[PDB]
Amino acid sequence: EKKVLIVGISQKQKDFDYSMEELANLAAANNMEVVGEIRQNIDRENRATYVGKGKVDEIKGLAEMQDARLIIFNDELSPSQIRNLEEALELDVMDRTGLILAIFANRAKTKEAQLQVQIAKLQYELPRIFGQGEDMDQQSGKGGLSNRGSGEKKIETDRRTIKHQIRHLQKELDMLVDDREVRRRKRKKNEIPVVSLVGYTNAGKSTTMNGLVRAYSETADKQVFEKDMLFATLETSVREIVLPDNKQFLLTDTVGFVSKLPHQLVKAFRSTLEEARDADLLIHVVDYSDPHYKTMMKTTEETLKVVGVEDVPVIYAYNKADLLEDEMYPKQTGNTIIFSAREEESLEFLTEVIRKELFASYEKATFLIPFEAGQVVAYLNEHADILETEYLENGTQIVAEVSPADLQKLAEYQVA
Amino acid sequence: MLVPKRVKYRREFRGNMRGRAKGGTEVAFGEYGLQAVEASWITNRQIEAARIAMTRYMKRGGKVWIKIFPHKSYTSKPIGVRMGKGKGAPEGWVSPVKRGKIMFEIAGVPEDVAREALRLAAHKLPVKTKIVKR
Amino acid sequence: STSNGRDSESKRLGAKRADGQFVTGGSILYRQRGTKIYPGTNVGRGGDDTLFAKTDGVVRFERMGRDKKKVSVYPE
RNA sequence: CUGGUAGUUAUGGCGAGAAGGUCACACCCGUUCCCAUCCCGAACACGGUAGUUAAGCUUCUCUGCGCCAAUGGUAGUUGGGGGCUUCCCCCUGCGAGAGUAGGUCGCUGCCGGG
RNA sequence: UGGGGCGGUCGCCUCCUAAAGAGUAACGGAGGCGCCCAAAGGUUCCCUCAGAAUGGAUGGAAAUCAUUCGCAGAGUGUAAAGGCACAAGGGAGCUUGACUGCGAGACUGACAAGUCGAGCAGGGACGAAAGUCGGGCUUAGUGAUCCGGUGGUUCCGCAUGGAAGGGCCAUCGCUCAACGGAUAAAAGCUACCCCGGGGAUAACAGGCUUAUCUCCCCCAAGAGUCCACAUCGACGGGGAGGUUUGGCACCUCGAUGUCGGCUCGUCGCAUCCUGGGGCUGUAGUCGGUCCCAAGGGUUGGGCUGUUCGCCCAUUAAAGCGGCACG
RNA sequence: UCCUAAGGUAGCGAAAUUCCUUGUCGGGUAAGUUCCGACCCGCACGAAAGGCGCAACGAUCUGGGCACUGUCUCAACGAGAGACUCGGUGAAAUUAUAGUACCUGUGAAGAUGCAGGUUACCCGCGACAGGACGGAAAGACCCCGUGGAGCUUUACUGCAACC
RNA sequence: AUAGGCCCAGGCGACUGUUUAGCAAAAACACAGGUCUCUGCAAAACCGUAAGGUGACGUAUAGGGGCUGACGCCUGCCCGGU
RNA sequence: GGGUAGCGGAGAAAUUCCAAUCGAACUUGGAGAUAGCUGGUUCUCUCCGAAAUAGCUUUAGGGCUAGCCUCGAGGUAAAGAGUCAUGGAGGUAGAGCACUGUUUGGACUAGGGGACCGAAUUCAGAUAAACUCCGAAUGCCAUGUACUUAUACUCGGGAGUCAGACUGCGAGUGAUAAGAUCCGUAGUCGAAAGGGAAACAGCCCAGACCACCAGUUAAGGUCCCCAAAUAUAUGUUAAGUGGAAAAGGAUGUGGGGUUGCUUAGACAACCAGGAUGUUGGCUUAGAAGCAGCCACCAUUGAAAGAGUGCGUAAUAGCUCACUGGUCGAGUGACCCCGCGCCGAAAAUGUACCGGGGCUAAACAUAUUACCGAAACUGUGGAUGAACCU
Ligand SMILES: Nc1nc2c(ncn2[C@@H]2O[C@H](COP(=O)(O)OP(=O)(O)CP(=O)(O)O)[C@@H](O)[C@H]2O)c(=O)[nH]1
Ligand SMILES: [Mg+2]
Ligand SMILES: [Mg+2]
Ligand SMILES: [Mg+2]
Ligand SMILES: [Mg+2]
Ligand SMILES: [Mg+2]
Ligand SMILES: [Mg+2]
Ligand SMILES: [Mg+2]
Ligand SMILES: [Mg+2]
Ligand SMILES: [Mg+2]
Ligand SMILES: [Mg+2]
Ligand SMILES: [Mg+2]
Ligand SMILES: [Mg+2]
Ligand SMILES: [Mg+2]
Ligand SMILES: [Mg+2]
Ligand SMILES: [Mg+2]
Ligand SMILES: [Mg+2]
Ligand SMILES: [Mg+2]
Ligand SMILES: [Mg+2]
Ligand SMILES: [Mg+2]
Ligand SMILES: [Mg+2]
Ligand SMILES: [Mg+2]
Ligand SMILES: [Mg+2]
Ligand SMILES: [Mg+2]
Ligand SMILES: [Mg+2]
Ligand SMILES: [Mg+2]
Ligand SMILES: [Mg+2]
Ligand SMILES: [Mg+2]
Ligand SMILES: [Mg+2]
Ligand SMILES: [Mg+2]
Ligand SMILES: [Mg+2]
Ligand SMILES: [Mg+2]
Ligand SMILES: [Mg+2]
Ligand SMILES: [Mg+2]
Ligand SMILES: [Mg+2]
Ligand SMILES: [Mg+2]
Ligand SMILES: [Mg+2]
Ligand SMILES: [Mg+2]
Ligand SMILES: [Mg+2]
Ligand SMILES: [Mg+2]
Ligand SMILES: [Mg+2]
Ligand SMILES: [Mg+2]
Ligand SMILES: [Mg+2]
Ligand SMILES: [Mg+2]
Ligand SMILES: [Mg+2]
Ligand SMILES: [Mg+2]
Ligand SMILES: [Mg+2]
Ligand SMILES: [Mg+2]
Ligand SMILES: [Mg+2]
Ligand SMILES: [Mg+2]
Ligand SMILES: [Mg+2]
Ligand SMILES: [Mg+2]
Ligand SMILES: [Mg+2]
Ligand SMILES: [Mg+2]
Ligand SMILES: [Mg+2]
Ligand SMILES: [Mg+2]
Ligand SMILES: [Mg+2]
Ligand SMILES: [Mg+2]
Ligand SMILES: [Mg+2]
Ligand SMILES: [Mg+2]
Ligand SMILES: [Mg+2]
Ligand SMILES: [Mg+2]
Ligand SMILES: [Mg+2]
Ligand SMILES: [Mg+2]
Ligand SMILES: [Mg+2]
Ligand SMILES: [Mg+2]
Ligand SMILES: [Mg+2]
Ligand SMILES: [Mg+2]
Ligand SMILES: [Mg+2]
Ligand SMILES: [Mg+2]
Ligand SMILES: [Mg+2]
Ligand SMILES: [Mg+2]
Ligand SMILES: [Mg+2]
Ligand SMILES: [Mg+2]
Ligand SMILES: [Mg+2]
Ligand SMILES: [Mg+2]
Ligand SMILES: [Mg+2]
Ligand SMILES: [Mg+2]
Ligand SMILES: [Mg+2]
Ligand SMILES: [Mg+2]
Ligand SMILES: [Mg+2]
Ligand SMILES: [Mg+2]
Ligand SMILES: [Mg+2]
Ligand SMILES: [Mg+2]
Ligand SMILES: [Mg+2]
Ligand SMILES: [Mg+2]
Ligand SMILES: [Mg+2]
Ligand SMILES: [Mg+2]
Ligand SMILES: [Mg+2]
Ligand SMILES: [Mg+2]
Ligand SMILES: [Mg+2]
Repeated sequence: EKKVLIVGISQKQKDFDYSMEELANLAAANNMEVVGEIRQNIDRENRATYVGKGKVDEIKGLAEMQDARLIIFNDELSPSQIRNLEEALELDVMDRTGLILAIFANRAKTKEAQLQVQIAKLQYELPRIFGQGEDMDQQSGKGGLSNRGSGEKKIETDRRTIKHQIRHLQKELDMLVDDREVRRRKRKKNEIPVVSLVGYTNAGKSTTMNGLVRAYSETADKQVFEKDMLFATLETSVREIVLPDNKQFLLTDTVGFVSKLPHQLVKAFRSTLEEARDADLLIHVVDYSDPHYKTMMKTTEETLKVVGVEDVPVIYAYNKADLLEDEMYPKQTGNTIIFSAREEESLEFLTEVIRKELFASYEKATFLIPFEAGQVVAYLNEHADILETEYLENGTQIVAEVSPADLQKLAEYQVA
Repeated sequence: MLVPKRVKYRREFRGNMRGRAKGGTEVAFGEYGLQAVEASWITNRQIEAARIAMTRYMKRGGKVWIKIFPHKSYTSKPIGVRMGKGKGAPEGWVSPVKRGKIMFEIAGVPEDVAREALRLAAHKLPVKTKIVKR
Repeated sequence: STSNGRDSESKRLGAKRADGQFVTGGSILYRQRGTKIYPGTNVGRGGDDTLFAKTDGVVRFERMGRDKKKVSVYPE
């Protein structure tokens, strides 16, 4: 495990004590031993070193007396700040932006995600080509009037050759959207309602789905990855849930997300967060035990705003209510639920909640199905919830709560 | 992923792969083996991939022996560097495999699953192989 | 960008006279470090471990006990 | 038979067991003298022989360890010729390492006592 | 010097490359040196290590004892290699051979230089004697000439006697380290530049290679409302092309004009549209993917020198590349 | 609280100065990497190398409008001087000898001349520029030469002048 | 036949003028104004080996040199180093 | 009309002007400055014939000494070359774990732990340019009186060379790329013509003294261009493979070796049966062989599953496993080997046999004739050296 160091400044932030300990957890995930940490209270970042010429001395001092090799900075660095910090430390440096890119590149097990990481990582290098251009300009070849060589300057050329790779990945990533819409064709051709779980990382998202599947799914042997790791899930998964009274819907998962996320990964997120934009309901799971939960909501709602997830009704779910002392879960107030995704009751209570938003238009009805030719009695007993059935001599009178698309699909069999 | 903890010298010659295997050409521990028919270099990533693909199929049943280890190391130069100015920085570890070497082992499972697991492993390696029995 | 690149000139060690070849007194028979060959009859060891004949004769590389050799000179 | 002293790549060594002797050789007794201990008559040096084969020493038996060691086969390879050239094949000459059949509880020379 | 510059290096010792004599290159792979010792040298006599187990223990994983096992698992001033237990390793006594004049004969070697040496003479140290001793177990610890300083001298001394001054022997003064040392004495800019040469050597274009790049596949964990293969396919593996970023330096320096546009085009198919067909998560409309097909088509503007890109408005469609980036 | 001789004041600020950069917001346009107005987050503004403004002036640089138009969509026609035919006079750069095709390949790695094929009766006149790595100029760019010259300095050694 | 196209906004330079005969007419040079410094007359400064001259047939409201460049508002801190 | 002259003058300053010339005018002299640099260097024949390497160098495209060439003269205890016999030094290829590193599985465990990590021991199995208990083939140094064969050495006069190239083998750098770069070893080119690779310095054969309208062969070839076999015998290929390219895929084709049933009737077909407790029991609105779970006997029989597939909604229905008969010659299961198939895409024009064209005029094994060079021979000439008369 590599030994690294953690550096950051205040610069008018409001959770500098919290945004500094994420960078410890983000470093643990990338398999680095955080040896020490540096904090400086300043109002604005330095234009040349990000910390001011003073503290550059005691990062060099501290990394020499702690055997560090890499320095992580809590915020993204300008190309010039990177250039100046290198020479002043003669050590590898890395900002927070590249720390997620190191996390995502090691946990992308599909080219769906692998292409998106790689295009975003290439857009990061384009501004740094200048510093690469500056150092490579020492051996400029020099001279003057050549009359027999090349076109423009070297800085023009090496900028063109890196933009060329970007547009190629853009073409490949554009064709990715066409592929994913083919797999949604059956869902969209029908009108199966879809509800998408969202929320901060380690909120209890997978734990919820893996419970609603083991209880109300025909193929219960289709579980998901629930663990203690940060960023366990990095994909969307769909599962068909069928309630005991013969109602069906689709439950989707989502990759969790953290604050200070690079703006060139949200463009990749925009693709992977498509199931939520078309969701007809959202479940916002929040880590209720952490006192930093109120701040967790803000960073996730300001993130759904970027990708176009809006106007979908939301129900806020507060997980981990077992840990809180004297908590009488489950309980519902407003659009808010208190539960723990471990007991069946919370999961049995949650399912009865969603039924109100999705299936509220299924109204009472009656029908008369002749015995001689049936094959509709089966249909009622699947696409409805029978209450009572009166097997008569004329045939089979039935009473059931059928969908509005089944009233007029069976408008001839209905009786008074 | 198999990597030696220590090395006396960082840089090494590349060597040659002439002749049959010096030893280890007979299956000893298990009852099924994967024997190379031609000679090739095997990196540690290929060993990892083959082992994973072969253990997943048996569903954590039986035992598997890795009969080769990547003692050697190899170096490389970045794009845009002229020739000279010393040797390159090491990149990975390889196991020079000569023909006739048995380099995987299976025991504790019947004929079918063992043969299928060996077949699944053999597609991850860059060398032509065959399945032998004790 | 290279810390290596240096060596020492060779010292031309080895055997300077062959077995069975007539040899003149005082001539070097073997240049060597330490004692890979021991001095036998009518031969001595120099300050830096060379072996030189002491009388005119014929060179012969015999064998001492199992794991070591010697060279001797026999007059005519 | 035994004491002394040399040669020979342990086939001679290590280990195990038995027998023997005051003819020789040792153990043994002593510190006045010559001589000695980073202290000590343990050793070395000197003066003696009440007791002993317990050990040293000699002889006898073994294959447990070690050591020496073929024949056949094989790898490799000089020369000549071929291929589908990470390397491979054919003809002639040379020819291992490992493994094994097997061998070993030594063989010789000189001087003094019995 | 895989163009030059920046970086690194320049002398000597040890090992691998070095292909079982010796020798053998690269800006190939690893290390050391520019000293130290008055005993860490000579001689005579004596003996033998690391480590492990058991008990006392102040005192533990580890101090100092006692027994047993123990071929070197230690040590050898120092880097490595070769060697050394009949010591070249460890003690004690006496001493200064860490001497003077030499040296048959050899090794190495273009020269200058470097290395070994029996034995003779003078006078000694240790030892009863035989005998050993011209520094250190062996190989690094060092620089010529010229010019000056210090000591000795039966040498010369410009008419003669002296002297001044030289000669000979011994010895001192170098990071002359760019270490066979140009001089006692030495840094930069040139886009205002000039001459003699070179494709022996760089920038454009051609050539070889294909790491990289584009495209095509093999196995199949998985995703896809169940469901590996409608549509994607991770970890790994195999090729084709010569459009990218690179490597090499083969033609051209007695000149091969170098970016974008304009005019004119012409080829390839890995097909953007149109034509024919298979599968579909193909009810219909709208689509996806693959197969056969190169016959014709494949816009007008705002910003930027821009190729490219973003945007406005259309279109059946607004293809990707080669031709000295035509 | 440390160090220094002391720690950038006013004014201005994506600038003839900002790499990231087409910074962010507003205006202008159907669409504005250029332009104007703001923010300050000044890689690397800043006070006589002057800082910030400023009426008049400018064959100065930059952005937008009215009018006007062959600059363009997209090219017609007409006049004159050449060019074209006839009579007079009459050069030059260049030049190894030439009865001087195309394709694929080979070769000092880009062939009219070499190999295999495919085409081609002999001689001219008016036109166009793909090739003859076409003509002109012993490449300026690059490197080399123990070549040169001009310039600088706390490189070495000197000289004038002054004390 | 001959005889101003006009308007809005910004950078630079205050203005008229000068400049690379033969690629660059400009934001570059000059300028009026500001400031620092040297010079008491055989003045300082400059040419010349000297004689002899310019400065000047002048005399500190005069003469030589450095920087800035109309005009308006201003021109901050440091004398350790040279 | 005059003034300022080059170690200088003038400059509202641009290295600007000083007779079409100015980062320092023109002219004559020193002067035939110097040039380790480029170019040039004129008649013939005869004999011999290299090098592109080492050390040092203000040295790297220059020089010096040595190495390699040539001419002359010397002296023999003949010293040069090849093979044979004999003796040696040396640790590479290979192999091995006896030392040192790297390393896999198992047993036990010091030590800490109120079971778990884990030092050392052992068992079995690997690995090494800078590991070695071992250790070749070649090469090298000598001895000989063995047998052949012609050089060696010393002294002196004269040089040139110090940019090398590719191919085979052994290594390094590189990516186990390059017509790359740098060494060792052998060859060819350089300095080599002739024949074959279509064309072609370096690949294969082979070394031109001159003439001939003579002969035999080498590499390579014999249907036509184009000299010589539409040769002989036995087989394989159907792909124009031959005449380009992998992982991977496959009822292509030929030859062998194994193994079930069968004229007391094999496989493929057709005719007939293919049933009863019973809808096996749970589960469900149901579940009747075929949503799911557990079980899976018996009855008649020659056979017949508490059911292989399709189907309903549950049924209904179609069909299979199995048995009897009908016709009457073989029919499935595995392994090895040879040759083929797909994978297979580029830019002026067929364009991955030189062309035509080939089903052999391709491939494998064996045999025999011929063609084929400036090679060797035959005939006639010219000439150098050594040694004899
Ligand atoms: N104490 C407590 N822990 C819970 C509760 N629900 C889930 N967790 C824990 O939270 C941990 C985080 O796992 P989970 O939240 O499922 O992962 P995730 O939400 O998919 C993270 P991402 O959003 O990036 O995919 C789990 O280890 C789980 O045990 C709860 O109600 N109480
Ligand atoms: Mg320049
Ligand atoms: Mg240029
Ligand atoms: Mg999740
Ligand atoms: Mg050496
Ligand atoms: Mg000595
Ligand atoms: Mg010495
Ligand atoms: Mg007796
Ligand atoms: Mg006494
Ligand atoms: Mg022995
Ligand atoms: Mg044998
Ligand atoms: Mg043997
Ligand atoms: Mg050799
Ligand atoms: Mg050698
Ligand atoms: Mg070297
Ligand atoms: Mg060093
Ligand atoms: Mg001198
Ligand atoms: Mg005298
Ligand atoms: Mg006198
Ligand atoms: Mg040094
Ligand atoms: Mg010098
Ligand atoms: Mg030198
Ligand atoms: Mg030297
Ligand atoms: Mg300029
Ligand atoms: Mg020139
Ligand atoms: Mg060249
Ligand atoms: Mg090029
Ligand atoms: Mg060209
Ligand atoms: Mg070269
Ligand atoms: Mg020319
Ligand atoms: Mg096609
Ligand atoms: Mg279709
Ligand atoms: Mg077409
Ligand atoms: Mg406009
Ligand atoms: Mg072009
Ligand atoms: Mg190109
Ligand atoms: Mg090209
Ligand atoms: Mg801007
Ligand atoms: Mg501007
Ligand atoms: Mg804007
Ligand atoms: Mg602005
Ligand atoms: Mg300024
Ligand atoms: Mg100032
Ligand atoms: Mg100004
Ligand atoms: Mg201003
Ligand atoms: Mg103004
Ligand atoms: Mg003017
Ligand atoms: Mg006319
Ligand atoms: Mg005329
Ligand atoms: Mg070619
Ligand atoms: Mg051509
Ligand atoms: Mg032709
Ligand atoms: Mg004409
Ligand atoms: Mg030309
Ligand atoms: Mg020239
Ligand atoms: Mg000069
Ligand atoms: Mg002006
Ligand atoms: Mg001009
Ligand atoms: Mg006057
Ligand atoms: Mg000014
Ligand atoms: Mg001031
Ligand atoms: Mg001062
Ligand atoms: Mg002062
Ligand atoms: Mg005049
Ligand atoms: Mg002047
Ligand atoms: Mg200038
Ligand atoms: Mg001029
Ligand atoms: Mg002027
Ligand atoms: Mg002029
Ligand atoms: Mg002269
Ligand atoms: Mg000749
Ligand atoms: Mg030359
Ligand atoms: Mg010479
Ligand atoms: Mg080996
Ligand atoms: Mg000579
Ligand atoms: Mg040389
Ligand atoms: Mg050379
Ligand atoms: Mg060479
Ligand atoms: Mg090569
Ligand atoms: Mg080459
Ligand atoms: Mg030549
Ligand atoms: Mg030839
Ligand atoms: Mg030829
Ligand atoms: Mg050819
Ligand atoms: Mg014929
Ligand atoms: Mg073919
Ligand atoms: Mg195949
Ligand atoms: Mg074509
Ligand atoms: Mg014939
Ligand atoms: Mg002849
Ligand atoms: Mg004749």
